[PDB]
Amino acid sequence: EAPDVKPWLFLIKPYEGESLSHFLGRFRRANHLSASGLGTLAGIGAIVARWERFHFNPRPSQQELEAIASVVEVDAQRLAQMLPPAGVGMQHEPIRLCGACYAESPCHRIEWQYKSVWKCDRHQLKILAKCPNCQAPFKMPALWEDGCCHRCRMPFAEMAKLQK
Amino acid sequence: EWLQAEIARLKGKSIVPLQQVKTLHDWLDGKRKARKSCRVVGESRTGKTVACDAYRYRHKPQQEAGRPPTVPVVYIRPHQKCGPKDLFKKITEYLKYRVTKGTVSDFRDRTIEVLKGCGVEMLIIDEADRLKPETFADVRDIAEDLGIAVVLVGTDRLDAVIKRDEQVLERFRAHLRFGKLSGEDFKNTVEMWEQMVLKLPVSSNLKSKEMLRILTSATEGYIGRLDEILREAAIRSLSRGLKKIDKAVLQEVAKEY
Amino acid sequence: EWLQAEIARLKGKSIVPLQQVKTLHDWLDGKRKARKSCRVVGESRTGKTVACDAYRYRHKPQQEAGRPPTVPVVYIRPHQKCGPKDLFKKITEYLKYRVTKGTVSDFRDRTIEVLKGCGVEMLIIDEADRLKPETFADVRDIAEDLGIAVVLVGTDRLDAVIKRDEQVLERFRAHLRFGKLSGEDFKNTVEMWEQMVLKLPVSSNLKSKEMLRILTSATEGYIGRLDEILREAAIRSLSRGLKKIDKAVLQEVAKEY
Amino acid sequence: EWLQAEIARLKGKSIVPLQQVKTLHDWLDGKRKARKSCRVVGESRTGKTVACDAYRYRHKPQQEAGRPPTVPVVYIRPHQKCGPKDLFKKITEYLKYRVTKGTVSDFRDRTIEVLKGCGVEMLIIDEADRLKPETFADVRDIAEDLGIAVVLVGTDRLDAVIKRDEQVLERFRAHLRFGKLSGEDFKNTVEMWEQMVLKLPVSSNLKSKEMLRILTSATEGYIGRLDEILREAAIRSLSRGLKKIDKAVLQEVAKEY
Ligand SMILES: Nc1ncnc2c1ncn2[C@@H]1O[C@H](COP(=O)(O)OP(=O)(O)OP(=O)(O)O)[C@@H](O)[C@H]1O
Ligand SMILES: Nc1ncnc2c1ncn2[C@@H]1O[C@H](COP(=O)(O)OP(=O)(O)OP(=O)(O)O)[C@@H](O)[C@H]1O
Ligand SMILES: Nc1ncnc2c1ncn2[C@@H]1O[C@H](COP(=O)(O)OP(=O)(O)OP(=O)(O)O)[C@@H](O)[C@H]1O
Ligand SMILES: [Mg+2]
Ligand SMILES: [Mg+2]
Ligand SMILES: [Mg+2]
Ligand SMILES: [Mg+2]
Ligand SMILES: [Zn+2]
Ligand SMILES: [Zn+2]
Repeated sequence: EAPDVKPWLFLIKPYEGESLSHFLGRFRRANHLSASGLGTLAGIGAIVARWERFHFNPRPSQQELEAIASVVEVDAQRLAQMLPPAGVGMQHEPIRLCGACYAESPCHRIEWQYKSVWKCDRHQLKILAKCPNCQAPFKMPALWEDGCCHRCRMPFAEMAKLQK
Repeated sequence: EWLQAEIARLKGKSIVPLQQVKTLHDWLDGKRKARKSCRVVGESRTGKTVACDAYRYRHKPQQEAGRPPTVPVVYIRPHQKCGPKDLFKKITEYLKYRVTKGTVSDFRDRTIEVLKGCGVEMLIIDEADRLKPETFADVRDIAEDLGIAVVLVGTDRLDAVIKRDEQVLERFRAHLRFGKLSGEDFKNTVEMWEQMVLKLPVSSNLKSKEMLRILTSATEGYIGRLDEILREAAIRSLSRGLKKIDKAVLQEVAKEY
Repeated sequence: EWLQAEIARLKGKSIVPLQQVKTLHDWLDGKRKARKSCRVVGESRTGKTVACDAYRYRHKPQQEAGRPPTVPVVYIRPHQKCGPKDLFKKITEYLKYRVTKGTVSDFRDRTIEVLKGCGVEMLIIDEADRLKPETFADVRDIAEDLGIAVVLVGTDRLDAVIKRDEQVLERFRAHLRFGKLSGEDFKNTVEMWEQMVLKLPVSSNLKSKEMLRILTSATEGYIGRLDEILREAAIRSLSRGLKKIDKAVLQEVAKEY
Repeated sequence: EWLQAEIARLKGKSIVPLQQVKTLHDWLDGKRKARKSCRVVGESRTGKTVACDAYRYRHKPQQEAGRPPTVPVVYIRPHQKCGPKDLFKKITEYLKYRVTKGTVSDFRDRTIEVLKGCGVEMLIIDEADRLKPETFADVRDIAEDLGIAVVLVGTDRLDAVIKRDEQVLERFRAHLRFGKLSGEDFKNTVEMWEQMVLKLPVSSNLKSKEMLRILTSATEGYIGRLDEILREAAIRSLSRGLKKIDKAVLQEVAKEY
């Protein structure tokens, strides 16, 4: 062993509005974990691959968030802030993006999936629901490694000027 | 009972500050400073493992909570027929990185990231002749892709294995030779063992010409045989109520070799 | 402290514009222009990797608005025993694409469309003898179906594996040999190291016959031995407070080889 | 110091441009131009090996910018009982290629490959009597299938080995005889050693009839005896503080033969 070392893992700081799908994707990339791997590591199994698609029948339970809060050092109350608050309706399929936010903070925001959200009040821009250059839909936020459209390679920060 | 505590002490292991150890450590400091890959070679039981194991404590980690530890020297002994995945497991388990499952590709990528994140500068591979010939490619890539001095340790069997792959041969050709003890160095070591290791109630005077003659014949200069003979001789002496290693007890032990 | 910055420099690598490198670059330009597959072969530590790697830096990618980047030359080094899917992943990841799921056929197909999407014209596979035998079939397909100058790099081990598939032997028939240094060219490389690499405050006259003698015996013409010897000798000399390499330090280094 | 520098020089070897060396070189140049195989035969220590070394140094490899070298003359000395794989390994390593692990057939085909492309015109096999009888078939095939002048070198023991196989005998029928020195040629050779080899501060006057008498009795015309007597006599003389060889020291050495 390395003497006086504590068993450790690569951590990531969650951004102020980062979605759980985006967060788990970064944590998985930081540790080169497959989606099945993190679920086995937390012991919740295939559930992680389901959450990364925003498939929330059922929602992330107290048990499973506290389980993920054992391998991720982020506490379960902060993990619950990566999800819609109680009774806020959300949509999983059309993945959406502000772009002007992504130039400031490279994360998907869970509020971009709310059924009540359509503009960024900070930027006063209509949030995108597909790539404005090539019309390809955005991939699940767990897969936003490159920070660009997977088809035409336009960076999300440039898509800010193609909004509203 | 006092006897049970002396046996519990004598059956154990200790590190004596031999000049051979000092010579290796100063040499490793230069190789670590230059990040040069090299090999340590010497016949069996000459103290290579103990001297290399002593070097990692001399560079013990520093860590902050929620961070990878700073670990300048990694030491691993692979198991026999170590393939690349087991190599990556040994490294990440030494650094106590928590991910123990995944493909060889994940284990490679996590290992290179862990080595970089922990700031490793020297990797010591003890009994490196246990590595499979295909896994030396990953060892070479650690030394090339990262600024890491890789140190291969083994017996002359390692010199044979390295010559079968020119790419390893031309990377690891700087070497240190571990020697057996002889002459006055052996006589000096025998008296250090009595005073630092055995610490029996009464002086055995192993330094004496006749005791030194027995030890010289039985040890052949192997430090492993010196330690194993003198500790067992002490344990036998103490168990029969002697206060010192007697001639007859040392001869009883020596005639087992 | 001044010493720390020089040691931190001397432990690092640098690129020297040797005529051996210029020869490959002009030759690779001909094979790329003619869109011709070929191979690069030479003994270990002759500098093949550094010359090929320098060539990739000489032709960094280019971009246009709302278009993927264009990447004139791709340089990859497979991991040992590279299977087809991991070669596609290597190429895909170099082009910054990602492919999380698929059959090997799907990885192949995605590779073909991203290669032609970025319009690459030369693919250099360094240590191509790490490819699995079947992976050369897919390498052959990528060469023919798209018209990429595939450049295989290796030691004489690469020639030994290429002789085992007639179709690989046929399309990679053209080759360049990396030689070792010799004669006045070795001497010129020694002085290029003194002034363009070592840069120590006082000259060492390593170009002198008595220095060239020990250097020739220790280096034997391998540019990797030359670099590793002189950098350690410089680091050792500065650690001793010397302003230069001394013959005695150069002897102390050369004794290890 | 003077003495140790002079001793270190005299201890060594050097090449003197004797007429019999030039005679062989012009003959080998004819045979190489014609690609005619032949043999060189002469008594032990008559200088055959040095003259063959001098030839391949006058016809060393030529570089052509990333091509394999053009190497018109290959010189090998087989180890005792040289089998075919040993022979192929000798040839391949001379051409600066590493022998990859494989069968005799792989070694043959690789050797045949690199004898072409390197443009080898002449292969000199010194101590050709060390070849196993089955190895001569592969030597004959190199001469037959490539246009290569193979030169077998040996003593009269070679002329007996060759006559045990008509197919070898009939191919290497043309020969040159290396002779011993005598007469005026020996007197000139002694003069040249004094001036060009020993280079003592003071003239040893080895042309003198009394000195020639000693030298002729002990040397018996063998250039090997001439060299190794005069060097040892010079080393003995300098060690005694003499600045030349003298008759007493020369007789003291010559008495041991
Ligand atoms: N510095 C030391 N201080 C005390 N005991 C030592 C020391 N070095 C060696 N020994 C004794 O010798 C034994 C053998 O030493 P060690 O394990 O280091 O040998 P080795 O050279 O690595 O052998 P091998 O090549 O056979 O694996 C130790 O277990 C210990 O009993
Ligand atoms: N052009 C160069 N400029 C400076 N240093 C060089 C150059 N070429 C080689 N070196 C030195 O020699 C070392 C070995 O060179 P390189 O990595 O290119 O080896 P290689 O020929 O690809 O060998 P192998 O076939 O064993 O992988 C380098 O890491 C560097 O220290
Ligand atoms: N041209 C020469 N110049 C200087 N010394 C020479 C020369 N030729 C021979 N010698 C001396 O004679 C010694 C014997 O010569 P050499 O090795 O060439 O003999 P050889 O004919 O190949 O003998 P053998 O058949 O016994 O192997 C040399 O090692 C050297 O000391
Ligand atoms: Mg819908
Ligand atoms: Mg050991
Ligand atoms: Mg290389
Ligand atoms: Mg000879
Ligand atoms: Zn916004
Ligand atoms: Zn797009």
